[PDB]
Amino acid sequence: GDEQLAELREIFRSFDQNKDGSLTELELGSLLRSLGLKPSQDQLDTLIQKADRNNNGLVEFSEFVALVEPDLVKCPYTDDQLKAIFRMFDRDGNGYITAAELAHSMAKLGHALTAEELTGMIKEADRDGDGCIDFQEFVQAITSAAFDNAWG
Ligand SMILES: [Ca+2]
Ligand SMILES: [Ca+2]
Ligand SMILES: [Ca+2]
Ligand SMILES: [Ca+2]
Repeated sequence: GDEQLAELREIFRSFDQNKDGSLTELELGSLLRSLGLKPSQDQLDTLIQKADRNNNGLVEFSEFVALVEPDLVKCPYTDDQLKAIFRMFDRDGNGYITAAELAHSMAKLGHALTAEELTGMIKEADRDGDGCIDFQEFVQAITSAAFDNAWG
């Protein structure tokens, strides 16, 4: 049921004093205390480490629902469509999106990124740490971000 999703995002925005869309250490601990859970800085942190998939440092609604109900955060597209888009991005078609390909693509997209913005897009979407982005990390990234724009 998506009404469950709705109530969860409402609780989120309530405990998100900053309304930036991401929960911090203090807000996560305060929510968990609101539900009557004594969180140790250790628990609070292990939790953050279990959810922060983009390594941002803050827990976003997608990460929250991913720690809680893994398959509730569901992809809005299909693997064939996302494969077409990943082909659009990986121009050399080697199966990996380099920072060069990502920058050239975002340039075609009129998004004049900076070295720091591209580093963040890689540091956020790259999981296996090779510096590029394969199709699995690509789908992870777009599904985590699409789910955020749907419920934020
Ligand atoms: Ca926050
Ligand atoms: Ca995060
Ligand atoms: Ca490439
Ligand atoms: Ca990678």
